[PDB]
Amino acid sequence: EVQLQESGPGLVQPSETLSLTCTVSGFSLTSYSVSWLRQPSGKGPEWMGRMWDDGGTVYNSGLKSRLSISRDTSKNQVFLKMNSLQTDDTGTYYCTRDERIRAINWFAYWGQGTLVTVSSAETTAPSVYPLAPGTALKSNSMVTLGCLVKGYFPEPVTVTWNSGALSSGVHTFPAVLQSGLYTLTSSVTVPSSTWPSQTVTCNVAHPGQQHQRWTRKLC
Amino acid sequence: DIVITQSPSLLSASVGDRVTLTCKGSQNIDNYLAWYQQKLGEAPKLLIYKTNSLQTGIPSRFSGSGSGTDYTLTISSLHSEDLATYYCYQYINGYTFGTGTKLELKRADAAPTVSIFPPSTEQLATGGASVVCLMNNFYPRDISVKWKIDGTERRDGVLDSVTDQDSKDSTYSMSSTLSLTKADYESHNLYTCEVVHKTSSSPVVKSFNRNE
Amino acid sequence: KSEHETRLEAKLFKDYSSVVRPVEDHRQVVEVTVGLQLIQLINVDEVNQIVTTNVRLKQQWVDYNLKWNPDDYGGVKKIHIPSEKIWRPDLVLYNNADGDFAIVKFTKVLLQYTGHITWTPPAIFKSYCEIIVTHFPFDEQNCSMKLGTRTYDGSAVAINPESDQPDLSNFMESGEWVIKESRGWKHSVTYSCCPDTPYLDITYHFVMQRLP
Amino acid sequence: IVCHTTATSPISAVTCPPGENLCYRKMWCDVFCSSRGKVVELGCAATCPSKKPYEEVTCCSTDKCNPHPKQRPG
Ligand SMILES: *[C@@H]1O[C@H](CO)[C@@H](O[C@@H]2O[C@H](CO)[C@@H](O[C@@H]3O[C@H](CO[C@H]4O[C@H](CO[C@H]5O[C@H](CO)[C@@H](O)[C@H](O)[C@@H]5O)[C@@H](O)[C@H](O[C@H]5O[C@H](CO)[C@@H](O)[C@H](O)[C@@H]5O)[C@@H]4O)[C@@H](O)[C@H](O[C@H]4O[C@H](CO)[C@@H](O)[C@H](O)[C@@H]4O[C@H]4O[C@H](CO)[C@@H](O)[C@H](O)[C@@H]4O[C@H]4O[C@H](CO)[C@@H](O)[C@H](O)[C@@H]4O)[C@@H]3O)[C@H](O)[C@H]2NC(C)=O)[C@H](O)[C@H]1NC(C)=O
Repeated sequence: EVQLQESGPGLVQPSETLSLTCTVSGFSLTSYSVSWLRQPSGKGPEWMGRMWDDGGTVYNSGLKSRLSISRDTSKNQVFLKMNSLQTDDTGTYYCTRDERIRAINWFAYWGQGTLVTVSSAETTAPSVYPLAPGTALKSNSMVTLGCLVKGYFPEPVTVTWNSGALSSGVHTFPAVLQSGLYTLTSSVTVPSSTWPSQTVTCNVAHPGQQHQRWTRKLC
Repeated sequence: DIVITQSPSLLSASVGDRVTLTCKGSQNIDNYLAWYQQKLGEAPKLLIYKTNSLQTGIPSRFSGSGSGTDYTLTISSLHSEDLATYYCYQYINGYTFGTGTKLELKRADAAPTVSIFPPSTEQLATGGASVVCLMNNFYPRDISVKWKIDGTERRDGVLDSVTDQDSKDSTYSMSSTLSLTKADYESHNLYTCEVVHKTSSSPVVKSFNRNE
Repeated sequence: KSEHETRLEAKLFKDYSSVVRPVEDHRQVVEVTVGLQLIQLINVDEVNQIVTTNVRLKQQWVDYNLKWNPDDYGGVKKIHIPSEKIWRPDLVLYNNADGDFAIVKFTKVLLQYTGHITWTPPAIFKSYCEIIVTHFPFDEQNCSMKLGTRTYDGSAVAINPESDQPDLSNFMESGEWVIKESRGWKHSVTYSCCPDTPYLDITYHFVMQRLP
Repeated sequence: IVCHTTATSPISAVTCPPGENLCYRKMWCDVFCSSRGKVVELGCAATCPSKKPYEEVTCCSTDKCNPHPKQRPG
């Protein structure tokens, strides 16, 4: 029942400013502190600052001049603002709920994270091409199909198979950077009885540039 | 502040094994050390705080110990869902974190299920062609892929990606996409994906010719 | 920054009790480092052989529950707080030659982020001095002061001299007398109440001699 | 001869060294007298030591005969 949700802009350019939102459920911000952490690319986590239960703030001294932290208790929301960005700031950003003994605090619950990427490049939509087999030998208990999500920026991309009806029969592969632009594959293995008869459809979404695709698999 | 080093940095172990991770501080930590687990795509989960207090809703197999400058996390019998990255962190003098221990599970040998896909007709309209080969569910992670066009191997335009171990069965999967121009694509006829792995003496071979 | 100082004190003292000894487990002993600073002889009564001295009763110990992380409070590493708000060992001066226990002024303590307390409260003490009759062309007398905890015993609180002698670094000297010699010795004392229970004292003396 | 001693804490039963035949118990009130009772000192002696008007001292020449008053002699 204790939950945290971070929302941010996928892409931010250098010199622009980042603003994040943490939305909270299962408690009130008036009786718990909330910290922002981040983990940059190829680095360990660092604590950025705290929104204290009592309304005030404290910052990591190295980031103090770039940051501000705030909250709207009526919305159950904490906010981070950060300016004078640079490519170093690319990473994943977390909001946490902090636990306390006397004056000592520690990080107890995290949100899932939001990926933030700082780059001059503009957001680019993926092309979602179908992957279907040319051969069909038997009417057996497994057949694999896929979607190729090619030519997007920034990360991330989300992929599901016939909405939530997929389970641990699916593989989604890590994206690779070629010419400053990401490409990725997903696959799902279903029975040979099911596939030709039913309609398989992968559901690709790239929030970064407002695309929500559906490619029906062709046999 | 206090600096933290974790070991072993990468750890292999079979299910049911007893594993211990170690966290060594550059100065005295005085028991204000926590341990959290992080699986991919999921929110990090606190397991232990104050050296040895078990966070509520955490299984009994996890336990902590230590004092002064040297701390350990133990998983008494390793499960498959324990596949994660483990981080220690320190909360008396700033907040510093360990580099993190990745846990990979020992497993029996599995052969890849291999399948090849021709470039889509929608794609070909753009003036590009991507040929993709998928090797699903294998162990170990000792797999060479080789693309051949009319019997001779191609190496330019190949991009590989391997997944992390699965939570359930502890296998890997791979996908190599060979990307070309439409010009270079239909300038050849035979397209073959050649997969080498220790579960077969000769390579597992999948190919499409032309249209079938 | 005072915003940070204000918050620190409130969080230090919201759940604090000054009645209980600041140890994690109750079998542990609080270690208290003690030093006597002699500041000035202010009165000398040669009839009744009494000397009144201005001293400072330096005390050092760790209060477990008063630690903080300087990062949480804008880098604050130490604060001044009133001695009335905290646990104290209730350390007292005695063989006070009119009135039993010397009254010690409750000045502020210096609290550091590690829980370390330093407290140097001032006091006025009347020693009853004994005349030394070893060889007196020039006269000598030997004045003594006992230090000990009022209530706690050696197993609850251990007291330790910070050095063999009283601290004379701030001692303003007399025009008539000179401190020839001084020492501090620790003693385990046994009482009729308690056969198995140690009490502890530290006795500082000084021998004063008349200038020609 | 074996005398109890308040040199140590708790009270050790040290063998009294040669050239010194006796054991003793010496008691007096200090400032804590009303709560802790009388101060207790135990040791060896060449001869039975001085009894100041406030002080109080008892002696003996048998073994372990100068205990803490709340414990058994002999
Ligand atoms: C002005 O007035 C003041 C106030 O009245 C006078 O103050 C007196 O001054 C004298 C100094 O002249 C002090 O005497 C010395 O006391 C210290 C401390 O005594 C206490 O602690 C002893 C140890 O306890 C610890 O260890 C035991 C284990 O052993 C442990 O179990 C325990 O828990 C604790 O941790 C106790 O033994 C001692 O008890 C005795 O005294 C009590 C009265 O004070 C009494 O109640 C007890 O019944 C018992 O009798 C007490 O609790 C001693 O350390 C020191 O002892 C040394 O010196 C004398 C010299 O005669 C000798 O008898 C001892 O055997 C010992 O000798 C050492 O030094 C010699 C150098 O000549 C050396 O030759 C020896 O080999 C030996 O060396 C060993 O020890 C030294 C450290 O001393 C070490 O460096 C060496 O390596 C080696 O191991 C004295 O007794 C009084 O305490 C003090 N009284 C008060 C109330 O303050 C002052 O003198 C007056 N001045 C003038 C000018 O008139």
